[PDB]
Amino acid sequence: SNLYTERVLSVHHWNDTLFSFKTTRNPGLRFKTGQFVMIGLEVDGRPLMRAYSIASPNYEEHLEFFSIKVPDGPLTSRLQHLKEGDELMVSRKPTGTLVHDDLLPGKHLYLLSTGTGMAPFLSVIQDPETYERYEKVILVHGVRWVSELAYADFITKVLPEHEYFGDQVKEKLIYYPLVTREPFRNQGRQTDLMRSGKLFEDIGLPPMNPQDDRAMICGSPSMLEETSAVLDSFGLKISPRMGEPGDYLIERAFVEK
Ligand SMILES: Cc1cc2nc3c(=O)[nH]c(=O)nc-3n(C[C@H](O)[C@H](O)[C@H](O)COP(=O)(O)OP(=O)(O)OC[C@H]3O[C@@H](n4cnc5c(N)ncnc54)[C@H](O)[C@@H]3O)c2cc1C
Repeated sequence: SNLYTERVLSVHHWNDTLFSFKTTRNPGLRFKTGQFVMIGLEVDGRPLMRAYSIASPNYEEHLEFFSIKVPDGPLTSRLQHLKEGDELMVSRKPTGTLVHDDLLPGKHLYLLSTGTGMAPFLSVIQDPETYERYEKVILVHGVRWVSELAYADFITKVLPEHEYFGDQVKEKLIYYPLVTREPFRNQGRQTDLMRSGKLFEDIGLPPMNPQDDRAMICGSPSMLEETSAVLDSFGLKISPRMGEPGDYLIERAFVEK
């Protein structure tokens, strides 16, 4: 059918509610950094499909997904059991609002995420175009528990040594993990820390302004609303719709069903 059937190459569990996996990628699946695609499994005679951000670089011939594990979630109660060699259905045309083209030129790119909302941003931080367009890239990953800080080693130790753009990562990428419920070097919610100015002080950058700062926001619908309001308070204006460049972009990491 119009769905690709890919094969699982590797799986890694981060904790009780998070895991990632890599699959083969059909050469016909083209995507812009930041986009999502429908993926799923055949259940009771029908594909059980859900939107997933593509977490792998768009120039590499494989796909990677960073996923939640919902106890009785229709798709993830099954997806959590993926093993090497298993089949995964993937749709043909990715889409989404978190693309480079919809941000006006600027100096800093803030990637504001909570939970699995960091997924599209994993693609962004591995995209040479990101470093071509910005002086600084700030990946904020807000979670509740330290164990939810998936990809910590990749972001802080592996990516900076990248053979082709590791030096750009060292010079430009700032990683600001945040944890609310356990002791952690950076405590709190990113929205609160931005409103007080503490987030910027911690990372060594000036407060945001509409001329220099751009952002992509990915988290729960409530998180998007609250974070959008914070950026609006600094004078930034959201892209009004896909295709119309603005100061920041937003996309729901999931929906409360
Ligand atoms: C544009 C878009 C991109 C998405 N990208 C991803 C992604 O990269 N990774 C991913 O894991 N999910 C992502 N999601 C959510 C995903 O589509 C499914 O909701 C997820 O795979 C759970 O399916 P389910 O069938 O198990 O549970 P569902 O019935 O879908 O959802 C059950 C409940 O789980 C919670 N839930 C679902 N997904 C999440 C989540 N990711 N984090 C926290 N709580 C959640 C909610 O309380 C929800 O009501 C995305 C959603 C959208 C709209």
